[PDB]
This record gives sequence, C-alpha cells and structure tokens, in this order.
Amino acid sequence: AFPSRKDAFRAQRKGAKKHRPEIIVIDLKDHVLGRAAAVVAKQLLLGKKITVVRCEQLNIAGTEIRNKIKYLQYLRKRKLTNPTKGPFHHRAPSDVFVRTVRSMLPRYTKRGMKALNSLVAYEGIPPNVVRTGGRVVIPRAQRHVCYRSERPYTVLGNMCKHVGWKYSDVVANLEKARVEKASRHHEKQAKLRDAWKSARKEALAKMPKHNVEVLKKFGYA
Amino acid sequence: KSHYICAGRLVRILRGPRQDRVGVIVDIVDANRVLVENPEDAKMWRHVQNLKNVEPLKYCVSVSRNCSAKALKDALASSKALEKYAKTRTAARVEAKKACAVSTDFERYQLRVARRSRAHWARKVFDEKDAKTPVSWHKVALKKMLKKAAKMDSTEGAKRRMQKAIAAR
Amino acid sequence: VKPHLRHYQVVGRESPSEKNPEPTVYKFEVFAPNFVVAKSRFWRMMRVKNKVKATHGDVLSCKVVKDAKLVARNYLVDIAYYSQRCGYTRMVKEFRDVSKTGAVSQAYHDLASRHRARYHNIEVLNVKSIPDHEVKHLSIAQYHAPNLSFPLLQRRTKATRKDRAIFVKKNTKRAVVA
Amino acid sequence: QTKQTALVRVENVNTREDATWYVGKRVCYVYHGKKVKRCVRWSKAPARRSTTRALWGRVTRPHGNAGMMRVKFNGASVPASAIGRRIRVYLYPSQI
Amino acid sequence: KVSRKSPEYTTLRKSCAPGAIAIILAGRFRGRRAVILKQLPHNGPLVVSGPMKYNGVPIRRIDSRYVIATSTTVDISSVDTAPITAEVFQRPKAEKPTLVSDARAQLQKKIDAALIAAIKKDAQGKEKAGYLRSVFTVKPGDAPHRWNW
RNA sequence: GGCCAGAACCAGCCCUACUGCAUUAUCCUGUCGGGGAUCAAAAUCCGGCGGGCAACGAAGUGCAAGAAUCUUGGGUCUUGG
RNA sequence: UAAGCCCAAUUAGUGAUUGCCCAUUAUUCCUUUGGUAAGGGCGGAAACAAAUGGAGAAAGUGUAGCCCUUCCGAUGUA
RNA sequence: AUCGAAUCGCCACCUACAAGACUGGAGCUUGCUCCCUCGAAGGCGCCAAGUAUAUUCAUGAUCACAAGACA
Ligand SMILES: [K+]
Ligand SMILES: [Mg+2]
Ligand SMILES: [Mg+2]
Ligand SMILES: [Mg+2]
Ligand SMILES: [Mg+2]
Ligand code: NA
Ligand code: NA
Ligand code: NA
Ligand code: NA
Ligand code: NA
Ligand code: NA
Repeated sequence: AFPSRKDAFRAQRKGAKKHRPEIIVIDLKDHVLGRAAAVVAKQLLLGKKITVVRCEQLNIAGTEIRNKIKYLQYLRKRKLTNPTKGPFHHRAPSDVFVRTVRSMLPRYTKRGMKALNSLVAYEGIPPNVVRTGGRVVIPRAQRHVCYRSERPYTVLGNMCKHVGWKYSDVVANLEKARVEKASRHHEKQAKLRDAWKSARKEALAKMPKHNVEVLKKFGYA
Repeated sequence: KSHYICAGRLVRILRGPRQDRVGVIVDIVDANRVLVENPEDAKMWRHVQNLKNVEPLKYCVSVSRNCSAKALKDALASSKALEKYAKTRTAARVEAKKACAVSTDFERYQLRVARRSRAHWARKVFDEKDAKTPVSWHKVALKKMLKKAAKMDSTEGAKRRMQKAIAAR
Repeated sequence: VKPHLRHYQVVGRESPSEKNPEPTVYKFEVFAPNFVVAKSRFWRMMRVKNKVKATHGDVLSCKVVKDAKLVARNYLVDIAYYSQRCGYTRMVKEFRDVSKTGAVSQAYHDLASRHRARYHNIEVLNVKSIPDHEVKHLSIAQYHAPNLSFPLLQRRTKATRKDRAIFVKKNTKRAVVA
Repeated sequence: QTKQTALVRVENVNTREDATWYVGKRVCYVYHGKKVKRCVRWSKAPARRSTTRALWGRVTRPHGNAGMMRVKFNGASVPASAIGRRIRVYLYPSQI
Repeated sequence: KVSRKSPEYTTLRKSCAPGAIAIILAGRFRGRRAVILKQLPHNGPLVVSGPMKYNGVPIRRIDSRYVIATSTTVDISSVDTAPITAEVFQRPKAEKPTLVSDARAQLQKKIDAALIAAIKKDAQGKEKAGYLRSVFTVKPGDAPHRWNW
C-alpha cells in the first residue's frame, strides 16, 4: 500500500516518472451479478488488472425478499464449534461481488490468488477512480439485455442494507456529491468542447480539397 | 425511432449472408418471421427473414400483403424510398464501412494523411480562436494571471530587478 | 431456419407371391428427417394396418415432395400422440407458416414443448392450407388483419460475430477488450 | 493437461477464421532471468546483452470457434510461470 | 519448364514482383516500406531498396517471408537492376579477427537515382513518395488478419 | 563444428479450395368459375381449361469418381532427405 | 432475453448434406519386444599402400542378437 | 546504488448522467406523415508541426527480446 522509503528512494535514483499499470475500470451499474462475475473472472485469469465501481448497483433476478432470504441462508452457515475461523459473511456489495468472483476462480492455487488480487472493488466511484479514464461496460451482462423487464429484480445495495451493511446512506450521499460535481464540470468545458467541434468544421475549408474527398469516401466528412 | 413492422416497411438485414441489405416486408407470417423482398437487389429475392435479423427503417411503400413482384417494383420506384434512403447518414456509413473493409495499404495510408491534415488545420483554427477568446486551460490560466502579474510588476522594485538581471543576460 | 422435417411420399407393396400375384400398391405421406426414417415409418404403417412386413414387401419410390412457393399461409394440422396416462390424443391445430413441412415441423416442436411428445409417439393425420375465414383460433386469425403492424420491442440485438466485444466503453462503441 | 501444446489468445482475434490466418506464424515469450547469459549476437551486438530472454514457437492450428490458437514451442514446453503473461505473435513467415 | 539446377529457377509468389512496395516485417528496418527490385538467382532472397533518402533502407537482400508485398507498385523497367548480383553482397573471409565501399556506394547511388525518377514519373508519384516515407505499426485495436493489402 | 536458428527445395503423408449425373408435377404459370375480405380491391382458398424448366449461386434431394499438374493452397519442431 | 424443461440445428429460406473440446480407443508414423512368424544374402564380383570414402559379412534357438526386408501380437491376481 | 531486466496507446475533447415498452423535435390519424444537426463513429496518435519544394539513414551485411521506450 503506502510505499516504503526504499521504494521511494530507488525511484529518485532511477529518475523514472509516474507509472500507472493498464487497469480496466468497469461501471457495474445495472449489471447481472453472476454474468459480470463470470466475465470478470475469466479476464482476471488472463492477466488483466480490473477495477469495478458502483458494486452497490449490481442486479440479481427475482424479488428483493427472495434474495434477502438467500443471503440469510448463507449467513446461517457457520462453524458451530468455533464461529471464528468459520465462514465470513461480508455484507458490502463490493465484498459480495468479490466473493462471487472468488468462487469462480481456483482460489486455492497461487495462480488463482494472483488473479483475485488483481481485482479492486468499490461502492460508487471513489475520487481516485473518477478521472483515470473512460469506464466500460459488459454488454453481455447488462440488465436491459439479460432480463425480461416484466420480471422483478433486486439492486444489490438495497438487499445488502437489510442484512448488515451499514454504509448505504454514506455511499448514497457520496454518490450524490460525485454527480453534482461531475455535472458542474460538464456544464463547464462545454465552450471548449463546442470550440473543438467548430474547429473541425472550419478545418474542412482550410485543408486540401483532395484530402476532403478521401474523408468523404470513408465516411469522415 | 421504433418503426412498425408492416406490409411495405423497409428493413435492413442485421446479420447473416444478406447483412446490410435493404428489403420490403411484403408479408408477415407470425410474430417471428416476415417475407422480405427487394426487386432492385439481385440477392434479395422473396425470402423468409426472422424478425430478430431486420431493422425497420423510416420508409414504408404502399403495398398489400402478398403483393406481386411487379406491384412492389412499381411502388418502390414511385415512392422513391431507396433514393431517399441512400441520402441518409446511416446509409453513407454502411457504404463507408464497405470501403474500409476492402481498402488496401495505400488507401489506408491516404485516409491517415487526410485525418492528420484535418486534425492539423483544426489545431490551427482552434489556436486562432483561442488567442481571441480564451477557452483552453493555458489561455484561461494566462488571462487570470495577466492582471495580477501586471500589478506585481508595476512596482519600482520589480522593475529594477527585471532590468538588473535582464542586462546580465 | 429451414424445417428439420421433409415431405416424403413412400410407395410400396407386398412382394408378389402365389397367394397375391398382383398386390395392392400403397402411397404413404410422412414427414421425416431423412428417407431411412421415412421408409421405417412407411413399413410401420404397412405392418399395423395392412399386415405387411418390411421383409415381405418392396418399396416402389421414396422421393421428396417439392414445396410450394413461400407464402404466408394458415395450415391445419391433424395430429395425434400417445402417452401412457391418456392413450391416444388426437388434436387439430392451426399454424402460421410458409410451407407444409414448416407447419408440421412447428407442430412437432409444439407437441414437444406443450405435451412432452417425441417424434416416434406422434402420428400426423392431415396437413392442409386453409383460408382465413375457416380459422377458428383467435391467435391465428389475428394475422389476417389487412393492416397488421407492431413495433419490435424488448429486442436483444447481438453484434456481428466479427465485431463482438468483451468490454466496451460505457456510452461509446469503442471496444476495450475484443 | 498436456504441456507440449500451449493455448494463446490474441487481441482482436475472435473467430476461427481469424485464427487460421496466424497458422505457421512465429510466437515468442519474453521474460528475464537473474544473470546476464548468452544471446544471439553476444559478440556482434554487445548492446543486446541483458537478463532478457525469449522462448520461440509457432502457431500450429486454431482452438475452438472463438479465435484461440495452439502453439508449439521449439523443443521444450513453455513454463507454467508464463500463464497469464504476454505472448508476441509476429507477422512472419509472411504469406502475403 | 525451368530446371531446378538453373539460376533462373524460382518459386516466389506473384505478389512479390519487382516494383511492388513491401512492408519490412523483421530486421533493423522493420516497419519501413521498401521497393522490391529483383530476386537473386537460385531462388535467392529478394533485393529491396526503398529509396534510402525516403526511409533510410539501403540496397539490402531480404527473405520473402519477412516482407508483406502490397498491391501498390512502381514501374521499375527503367531501373537497370542488372548490376545487383549475388556477388555484390559477398564478403571476404575473416582471418584472425558508417563504412561503405566505393562499389556499394556507387551502386546504391545509381540505382536509387533511377528509382526516384521512376516514382516521379508515376501518377500519384507524390502520394507514393510519402507512402514510402510512412512507417507501418501494429496499433491497439488493429486486425491485420482482416485486412487487404 | 556432432551447436542454435531461418529459409529454399525433394519424396511420402495429413488438411482444405475447385463439381458433375440423376430428380422435381401434392409444383410453376396464364385464364375462366366459385369463394373471400375490403371504402373498392388484391391476396390466403377450392375447381375446370391452355402451356410448362421455379433452373444450375433453382432445390438445404439421391449419388458424386472433380490428377492442388495445368491453375506456385497449407502443414510436417508429427517423417526422412 | 437461463447457464432450467421438451424438441431441433451447425454459422442458417443463401444457394446442400464434418461447429467445437477432451481417452492408454481408431488411423498412421518412429522405436522395443515375442512369434505356430514370412522371405532374401552368406562359393568374399572386379579393383583399390602410407605420407593424404570407412568398416563389417558368424549356415545362425538364446549374445553387443550373422546381416537386411516384411507382417502380426504386447495390460493381468493365484 | 547495486539495477541488466518482463510490460510497448496518449489526451487538459472519453475520463458527467439517465433510458432501452426508447432520450432529435413536432402533428394527429397513434402508426403514419413532416422538419432538422437525417438519429450506426470520444478526439487524437501510426515518421515533413503537414500533404508540398523537401531531407541523414547502409557494413547492425537475410529471422533472432525493439540493438530502444518520458508520445
Ligand atoms: K523383430
Ligand atoms: Mg463444527
Ligand atoms: Mg434464386
Ligand atoms: Mg505379461
Ligand atoms: Mg530489449
Ligand atoms: Na470477500
Ligand atoms: Na469453484
Ligand atoms: Na416480436
Ligand atoms: Na415484447
Ligand atoms: Na546361435
Ligand atoms: Na512390431
């Protein structure tokens, strides 16, 4: 986590710049829990570093009452002789997603532990993830293509709130301020975005005519 | 929009060997199939299409169910649906996608210098506008600092240090 | 998709002998995946109806009957199936299809899903194309409307197999993993 | 498992017809050791001397319908520590 | 009908014809585009000299398996290509063990002068001159298996 | 050099490309009569009559023997040179 | 909008009849071993020093098996 | 400071949001018609700072980790 002084000094000695690995950030809002977990688990075994955000907005098919009961049946499984060192029942929606992915990995191998350690899960979109780059989706695991809309579904955050997750209102307030801040910055920079769109229009009159013909042939003008 | 599946509706084939081709619904079998045909395409004789493989368009010719081939040919020509469709932006995108698929290494290069020439002149146009009214980060930052720095450099002590260390250069 | 059953006309008789110098020639209509199953069904009818075995008879022709041109039609299928609980249950069902083979193939998938009936427990009695005014079921007669239209809703449009991706940017079409 | 043949998933190769284009192409796994050892052009190109090493192979056939390939490495088998790591698929030997 | 023993024998593909502009796939000048001049005798390696003033590729012999011969070509009939023999690239043997010899410097100069004139005489000569100055790279999202060259 | 690697060719194998013969009629057409539903039709449908090839990228029907030489397919680190 | 149940396909009303993955199985290739094994050769053809083409050739159950070609089988407790 | 390494797409235009029984806008006739920016592209980047009048590339000798990498 926090870098050692040896690591920081070697960076000074090496003179290298800031480094960030190739990390995929997935917006898990309106994603099927087990379909997204199966897709992510295969990618982790393929050497991918993956961050998943908005784990509180994952979906499970069925009513919220039946999915709450399915967790309460999971919660009732514990080592009677010693409940410590028994199964650990995590309530956070990101912890539910990580446990689901872990069960789709060979967790008892050094290779399956490497894959699991490449996954970072969050509720909402934390500040260190907001500006890192464009978030992605899994089209084959999205709710609007996976469920018939007549059937009820549950949001993972609402189900988790009633089984022992205490930070539902904290994430709700933090997410409210995130969109409020992001929409203020998106209302700004509209002049910059419109100025670039009009420059690409004005460029078409300045650039060579035969290059505009090539642009039209391939559908870029 | 969502255009209704009706007799006379123009559709585009989504996938399969007839992908990106255009036909007319002509007849509806059930909830899953239709009888598409297009007289002006050689590969689009009357055939059964699954309704998952079609994309309804905004054009609808005036035909009845199970119309003759001659009736559809006259309706398609008079309605000018194919001429109107070819002028749309999504029709030009399908043609451009076909041009990119068969493009050689030379045409891939020619497109690359065309998009670089357009990008170069967009940068030149943006620089002209940016100088006039600041909209980029560095020009907005400069306009916020120009007033404060003028106040700080208007002093005699600032003016003297500037003169002394400019003459040293 | 094209139908999985084919229209067969098997023609055969019992082999001529001293008792039957000129045997009767029988024409049989069957919808089967191939002509080996078609001949098997022909000799099943000959045995249980005419008391003629495949080993004591010969087949005159086992050709496929050509489909008519594809037109949206109403097909009346007279069909029967066997179950241990109820015995033989004969029903008449209407289907919307473009061919006789397609309607019968649809009727076989229908009897499988709704009544758990397999091919060898099913006997087709008659299939024919009927006019719109002889259709009894409202589910079939709703496609006779002169101006029948409907929007395509709740549709899962998968991408072309070449252009399908794993991870795609949220509000763009750009593929991150593909 | 049969370690003599490896499975390689290439980017933007997602069909079996896509993986047939790569049959016979050269495949390389680049890693590093602990000590600097002998390389190609140890004397002709001393700048190449490094702890970096490569293991070479060739694509033999596709695997499944979804753009996978089978790769056979020269003589030996690729180490299991290469699993989940980067593999280089080159454009030679060229058929174009 | 050409015997395998004869110097005129060849099994080279028709795409790697003289005048074809080729992408170099391996070696020091990988990614550069060069012009195929000839094939050395006895089914020998191709000789490519993309105009060395355009991309820096000198008169070099390359194997046909390490080149992508594109469908865009240049008329080479004016270029002599006769003095490029297999003896040009032979080196003396070493006993008890940039610099370019006069013969190699003059051969490169004469061939490339006639090559540049050939490119100019062609329609799209300016576009093909800048085509040879471009560098081929495999980018993220590229699918060379689906491409036509 | 009895070491490593790349390309050439040989022979043998192993894969793909390239297809002809028969068949169709419960079919294809046009026209009369009925019947159908429309605002009016047309069509789905049933009969008589006249012609017939739904036509070879027609048919998902039976069998296919097409010298990868013409007309430079691919692999062999699965063989030996 | 199953990754459930019944039915049905193989890139899909397009133009024909092999989607893919796993064996100590099948086909084929290399090698070993044993046969109720099947055959050939074995009367040194002739010629040929070193300094600068070679070596071997046993009438044989079994060996480093006399040599070469060919076909088939090969697991197993007491 | 050992230390030679594996990694090979940048951005201060994606890096805001929501919806798929629909989110370009109207009309009434409610599935058709009409208008527009015509409803299938995040911008760059792939060797002249830009499409032109150009310029050093070798002998690193035919593949070999790209012999180099702050875009
Ligand atoms: K033996
Ligand atoms: Mg216990
Ligand atoms: Mg046809
Ligand atoms: Mg034994
Ligand atoms: Mg290196
Ligand atoms: Na957990
Ligand atoms: Na598991
Ligand atoms: Na529907
Ligand atoms: Na629906
Ligand atoms: Na003996
Ligand atoms: Na043997």
